Amino acid sequence: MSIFIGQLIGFAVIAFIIVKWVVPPVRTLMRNQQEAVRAALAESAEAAKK
Amino acid sequence: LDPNAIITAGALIGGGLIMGGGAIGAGIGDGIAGNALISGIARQPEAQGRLFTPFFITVGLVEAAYFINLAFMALFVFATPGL
Amino acid sequence: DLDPNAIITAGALIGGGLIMGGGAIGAGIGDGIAGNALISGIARQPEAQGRLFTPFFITVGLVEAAYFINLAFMALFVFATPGL
Amino acid sequence: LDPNAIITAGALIGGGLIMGGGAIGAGIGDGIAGNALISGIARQPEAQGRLFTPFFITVGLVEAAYFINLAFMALFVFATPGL
Amino acid sequence: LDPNAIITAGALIGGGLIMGGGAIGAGIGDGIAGNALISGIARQPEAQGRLFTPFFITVGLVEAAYFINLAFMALFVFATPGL
Amino acid sequence: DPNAIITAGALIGGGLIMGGGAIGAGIGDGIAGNALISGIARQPEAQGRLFTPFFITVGLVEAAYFINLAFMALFVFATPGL
Amino acid sequence: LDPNAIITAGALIGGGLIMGGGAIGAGIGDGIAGNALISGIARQPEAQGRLFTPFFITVGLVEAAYFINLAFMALFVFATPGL
Amino acid sequence: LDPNAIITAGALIGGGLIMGGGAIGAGIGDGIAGNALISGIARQPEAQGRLFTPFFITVGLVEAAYFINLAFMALFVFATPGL
Amino acid sequence: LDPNAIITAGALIGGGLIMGGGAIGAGIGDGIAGNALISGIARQPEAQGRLFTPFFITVGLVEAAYFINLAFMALFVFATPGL
Amino acid sequence: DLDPNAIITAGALIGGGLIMGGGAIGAGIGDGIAGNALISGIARQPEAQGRLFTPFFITVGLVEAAYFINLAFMALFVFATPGL
Amino acid sequence: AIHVGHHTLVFELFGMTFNGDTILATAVTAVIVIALAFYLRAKVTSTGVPSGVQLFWEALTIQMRQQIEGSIGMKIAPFVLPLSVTIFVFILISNWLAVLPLQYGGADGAAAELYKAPASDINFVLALALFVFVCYHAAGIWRRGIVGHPIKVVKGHVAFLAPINIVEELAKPISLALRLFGNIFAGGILVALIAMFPWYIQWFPNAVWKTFDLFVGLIQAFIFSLLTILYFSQSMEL
Amino acid sequence: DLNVEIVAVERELWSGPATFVFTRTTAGEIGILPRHIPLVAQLVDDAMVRVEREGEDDLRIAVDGGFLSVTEETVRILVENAQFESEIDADAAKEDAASDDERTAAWGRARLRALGQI
Amino acid sequence: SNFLIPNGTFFAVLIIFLIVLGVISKWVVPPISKVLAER
Repeated sequence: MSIFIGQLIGFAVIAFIIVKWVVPPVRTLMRNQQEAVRAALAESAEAAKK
Repeated sequence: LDPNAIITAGALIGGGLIMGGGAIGAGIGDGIAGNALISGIARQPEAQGRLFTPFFITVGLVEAAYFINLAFMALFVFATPGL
Repeated sequence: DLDPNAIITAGALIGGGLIMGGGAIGAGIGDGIAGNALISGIARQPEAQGRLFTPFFITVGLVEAAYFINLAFMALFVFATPGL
Repeated sequence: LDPNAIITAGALIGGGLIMGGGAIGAGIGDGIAGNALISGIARQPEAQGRLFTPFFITVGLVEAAYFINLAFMALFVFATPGL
Repeated sequence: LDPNAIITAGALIGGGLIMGGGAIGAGIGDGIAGNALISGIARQPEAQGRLFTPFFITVGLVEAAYFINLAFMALFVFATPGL
Repeated sequence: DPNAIITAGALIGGGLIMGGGAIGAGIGDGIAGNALISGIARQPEAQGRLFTPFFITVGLVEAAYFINLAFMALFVFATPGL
Repeated sequence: LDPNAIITAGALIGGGLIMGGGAIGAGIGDGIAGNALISGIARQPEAQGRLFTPFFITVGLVEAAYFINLAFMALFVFATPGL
Repeated sequence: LDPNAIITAGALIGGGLIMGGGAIGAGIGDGIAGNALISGIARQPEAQGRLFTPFFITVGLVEAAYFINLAFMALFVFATPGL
Repeated sequence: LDPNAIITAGALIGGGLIMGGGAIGAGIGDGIAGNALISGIARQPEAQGRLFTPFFITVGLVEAAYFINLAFMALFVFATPGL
Repeated sequence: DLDPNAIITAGALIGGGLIMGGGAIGAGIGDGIAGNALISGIARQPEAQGRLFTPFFITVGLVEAAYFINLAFMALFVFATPGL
Repeated sequence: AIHVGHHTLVFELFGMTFNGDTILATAVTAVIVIALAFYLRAKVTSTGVPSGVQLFWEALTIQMRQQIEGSIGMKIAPFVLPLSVTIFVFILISNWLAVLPLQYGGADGAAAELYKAPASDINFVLALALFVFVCYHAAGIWRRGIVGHPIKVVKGHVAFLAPINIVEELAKPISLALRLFGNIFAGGILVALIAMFPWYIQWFPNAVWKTFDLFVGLIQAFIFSLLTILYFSQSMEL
Repeated sequence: DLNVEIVAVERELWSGPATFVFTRTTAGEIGILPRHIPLVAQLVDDAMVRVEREGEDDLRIAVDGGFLSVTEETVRILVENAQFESEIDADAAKEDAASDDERTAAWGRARLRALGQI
Repeated sequence: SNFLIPNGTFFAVLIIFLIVLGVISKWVVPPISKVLAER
């Protein structure tokens, strides 16, 4: 279990690192893609109106 | 004279050779691919994203050779054929 | 008075280690060099990557062929040593 | 003859092969990456910030290979399989 | 310590060296000739048709250098001289 | 004597280890110097700025070389499992 | 112990080294010369006539050494001094 | 069997490895540093004065490694530890 | 065991390694020189007349080391020191 | 069983073999690289040949230096094997 | 005490043996994939803003279609897109789950993992590689008939290098399999090896190695998918 | 065969077929053949251009400020000034050579190289 | 040990993979391709 405790600590450390570093940029890319598709839909609507 | 010792030493030497070859190949391939990536970045800063995907393919091939080594060394040392 | 077959097995093991270590060195170096060429070409000609993948792998397969041939003879030596 | 001595000598030589290969691979790869970085800096002094990241990626891969070889040498020396 | 075992082990180590060297040479030569071919075709997309010829000549040369090894290694293992 | 065999094996291993380390260090230093020479040839004033990447490269190579040296010292001076 | 046994084992290892070195030399030289030939042909298609000849000179200069190694392996494996 | 003979043989093999590695590194690092300096001088006829310094630094590091290897080989061969 | 047998086997292995290294170096140097000559000729086909001379100088430099190794190997195999 | 002289002599011969194997490989590589530099130099600037030999010979001499130095240690091994 | 191999939960059925743990891991990955697929289908919003699952799946699809087109026409063999896209996800999770902390002490003085990556077993990679091999060879047979395919592959690019061509074919599957095995197998060893150190110092190396392994797995899966697409294309031409 | 066109700012100078085009660039000497890959290069200050045709003797031109452009179909040298060999003056070229003015010395050296005196 | 020896898992695992493909060939890839083409 000592190895188990150490491995849990390592998992927690890597989870902390990833949530701190990589989660923000990937969430930003996800939001950018969502906004891009929504903007494309709005452009289609306004072009049909035009 | 304990043939077990002879076979164990032979397996250890073989695995040492496995790691020697794998480390040499991996190091050289990583260096070469990284040099190409850095040169491409310097010459065309616009191509950051484009130049990444071929680089990872190259890294895949070189590390593939190196980790095939790893696997066969693990086979030799831990489950030595012909014991 | 030690077992001769033990000596034969140790020799085969060291031999196969050399086999596939040399194979891996060759494969790694060749793949890295081809990769450097691919990176340089793609940087020079952006769109070219699509048509440059096939020449890239024309050489990657050629390089890996020697590696896997050496791998097969390594298995030959280890799994069933010639005249064990 | 003591089997332990033969096994230990084989393990020592295998670990020595491991360190050999690791040293060659790491040195050459790091040198090539640094050569690319120097070329970029000389051709583009202001591109240093952009060029550092690929440098660190290549260094990470190369040093990962080297320290993997280091770990297996530690295994071979301190805990020789089938000792 | 049967001698024939020692001769067989020596022949096996010789095959190890022969094929390690042949594989190194084949890999390096193929990779270098490739690099050249990829660069040339990248410069001239339509030139690949004519650039294949020298590339395949060099590939055949290096592969023949490797196959000569292959054959002599077979001689060492299949029919060991001075057995 | 088994201990003599162990010592001989350790010495051979250390010799190989430092041979590889010397190969790596020398070639890495040579390549870094090649790049530095090219850069300084391109622009003499670049000598000052090029030192930091060149120093980084040579230091990161000599670090591996000196770690290799320390491991060889471990093997030769303290033969494990003697 | 049969002295001829050790003689033959050493001769086989020596010939293996011969083939190793010869194959590395041949393959590497062929690869480098082929890369040069590819670059030249890509740059100047009409220069192939004057480019094949120097390529032939250098590949001959490399082969000569490789075949010399093969010939000396013939000695090592068929006429070993002190047998 | 005399332990001193085996220890001395191992030390001599180790010294052979030391010298081989040192010669490889020194020779080829110096060769590439040369190539760089000669290329620069060819490009810049009078740059030799401002180019010798970095080249001397590079060859100095390389030869420092080489002579470190020389000293260590002398230490092992003449002052074989654990004799 | 016969002292002459072991000594001669060691001499054969050493000479084989001598030829291996010499062949490696000579072949790769010849390939590099041929690559330089090929690039020069492709750049300016009429320059071969003046290019041959420096190329032959380089070939002399490399082949000299090759044949020196030939001589020392011949010393080993036939005139074994301390036999 | 084995006489000390035979074992030490075999070790010395193998060691010297390694000495000159490494020396030959290094000398060949350095000579090839310097020759490539010189070949390109004359291929580009024939007029620079006179100023070009100087650094060329300076570097080639350094390349040889180690290989020729290996002669002393090789002789000390094969002929003057320490602790024979 | 590494105990390489020694698959747990092994059971013999139909007079032949199976590795239970690898099947368990493969089934877990498959059910995760099925859950994601059902979530996509239920929450597929073409007109509305795509969700995280939809964005992930569509990014995968668009990227892979791009590589397929760069290799060969999508219309020529559309089945390649679904056939091998799974391979990307199937492998990905199989490696990603290795990050989860399932390594404990087995009471034997060693380290044992409740979950072992299916690619860490030779059987998984063998099955995937052989399936891909038969798939693209059958695609080539369809494209250029059964008789033409062997003649085409043997002829290759140059006739006088025929043997290598055959090896290349035989190199295609094995190359795919072994690397994958290694790319994961080393991890299985490394973590176990890392367990040799005391926990209060073994934590950090385990964390760093698992961080590296996340990449290793992702990049390896991408390489496997791209190699599958390429091998489909090369066997599918003329 | 490739169509050379030595063109200058004031006017175009020469145009026509040729088999070989030798010159000296900042990178170094270059010899262009009919199917040379696309290229752009700057000639050295005292560069000389030797165009070798078929059915006629090779033509040497001294160029000030030349820039070479090689294309799959045609080759053009953008020369600030260009003089043919036939009209070069030996005494004037020698006097202009080694002048304190770098431009004049370079022009004289180019004239001499076009002639052959170098 | 020789873990590299093929086992029964080879067949069994294959089956699971197959069904996954079947799921992705009908309920994921075709609908998502339709969505992408529609966009």
